[PDB]
Amino acid sequence: QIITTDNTFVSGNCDVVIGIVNNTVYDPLQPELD
Amino acid sequence: QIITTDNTFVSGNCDVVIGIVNNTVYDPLQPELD
Ligand SMILES: *[C@@H]1O[C@H](CO)[C@@H](O)[C@H](O)[C@H]1NC(C)=O
Ligand SMILES: *[C@@H]1O[C@H](CO)[C@@H](O)[C@H](O)[C@H]1NC(C)=O
Repeated sequence: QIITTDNTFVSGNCDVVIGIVNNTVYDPLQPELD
Repeated sequence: QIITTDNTFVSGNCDVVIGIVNNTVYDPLQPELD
């Protein structure tokens, strides 16, 4: 699946996780631009 | 319940999916953006 807010949830800042990596997390609302 | 994008997930087109029937699916964002 494409990585977005739909299939992921946030928890804390990034320095507390060992082995964390970076990648885009698209928000479907942005293209809508309602 | 009324079929909406929140309670339904999607995977693939409805050609090879056996028995699929076409029905309206309403996105809650569109009425709010009207
Ligand atoms: C993710 O990006 C932040 C900010 O650009 C950076 O500080 C961090 O090192 C990056 N993490 C990885 C795993 O590349
Ligand atoms: C449902 O059953 C009928 C009667 O056995 C059959 O003609 C039809 O093809 C079946 N539909 C599916 C999608 O299997």
